[PDB]
Amino acid sequence: QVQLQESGPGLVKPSETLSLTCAVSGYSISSGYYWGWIRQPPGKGLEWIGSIYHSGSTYYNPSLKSRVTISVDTSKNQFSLKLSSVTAADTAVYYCAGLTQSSHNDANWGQGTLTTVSSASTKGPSVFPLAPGTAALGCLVKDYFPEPVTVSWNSGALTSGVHTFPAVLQSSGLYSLSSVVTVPSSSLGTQTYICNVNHKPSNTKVDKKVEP
Amino acid sequence: QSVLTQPPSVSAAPGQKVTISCSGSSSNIGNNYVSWYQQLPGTAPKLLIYDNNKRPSGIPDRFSGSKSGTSATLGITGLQTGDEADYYCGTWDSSLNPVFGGGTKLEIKRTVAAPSVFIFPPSDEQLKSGTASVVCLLNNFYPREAKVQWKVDNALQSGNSQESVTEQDSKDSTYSLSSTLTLSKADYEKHKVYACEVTHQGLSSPVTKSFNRGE
Repeated sequence: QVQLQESGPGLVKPSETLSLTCAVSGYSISSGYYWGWIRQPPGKGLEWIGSIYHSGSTYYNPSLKSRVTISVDTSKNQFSLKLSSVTAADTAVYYCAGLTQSSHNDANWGQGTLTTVSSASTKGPSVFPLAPGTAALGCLVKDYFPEPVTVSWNSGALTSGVHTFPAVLQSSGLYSLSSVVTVPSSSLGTQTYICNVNHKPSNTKVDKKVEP
Repeated sequence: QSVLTQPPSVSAAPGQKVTISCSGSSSNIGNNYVSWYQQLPGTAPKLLIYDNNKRPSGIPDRFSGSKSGTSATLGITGLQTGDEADYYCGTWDSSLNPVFGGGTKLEIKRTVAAPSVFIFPPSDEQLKSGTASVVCLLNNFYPREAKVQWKVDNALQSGNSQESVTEQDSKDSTYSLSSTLTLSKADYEKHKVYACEVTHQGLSSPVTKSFNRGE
């Protein structure tokens, strides 16, 4: 299947340049009718940034055009976005997208990558257990920045009854998030429960076992 | 970011139909095709409708679109719990650049469901570091409105907690809510009784879950 994948999420400081890439699999980047970028500020809708066509011609959102460069690297089968002189107004999830053939009418999208523009610094999380005929248990993923973290259970084997909450921004300027699962009480003595935490901006991954 | 106007939210029960409108101008929707996208929480927009009323492969005929004048509408029939999502319209503007609406959240109606309440003391590992987070979980309730009051040695806590709420559950249309009370270790060791009291339309009186530090 055609897959687009943005580079990883993170933090950029005010006035510096945001640099993202999108790796295309299952399609030769030179064949695409156009490749482009759309962002979504937190809690808001979609905002087009720009596109590059098969010919190499580019069109950019006129409010961003002075700051935007989109280019294609055929050797990497990748395209890129550079956004110069960023400010907190550029905090958003950035999606890459493209349309494989002009005849075709459904562009392929990437997964989105959250870029936070801040003078704060990257901090990885501490993970604590939320220790447990239903029992609830969970993980508290505390004191990290910027967003996001992802949490799975039992390496993705446990999905039923999982709830991973939106993070809250604490007064310290760091996020905290909880993920919980409800399970049979009788499983507590025999089934191992592990929360798998990834904070890609700090390259922090932790598998925390939660025991009764 | 948005240039097209959509209602913030729509709601109906399973099996029913809803419509979501998108209002624009002569120079955008008036002159151009309209597309519609579904955004399941945490995922990219997925195309439902293009060229005003055409479905891409894989989109069922429960979704439909139309355009009249400077407005366009998405219809969803036979609603299912999996349809809970934000929906966006998109078109092109007078420069032939893509533009989008602000999103409409679809909420599925269901019967009242009381939450199941759980309280979690701080872990010994967190305490060893100097902090205590006490967490109260309200699991699988509906409707979304709920109230959590924290009490420490019967003192009502005001301002010392934060909470968040999941999006509606893709299978049972319920919400869940986590609230965290945070104290320093020294303060946490000054008090015995930690209590989370929950009010919700599903509960004929408030439900309290508590523990005594160290017991």
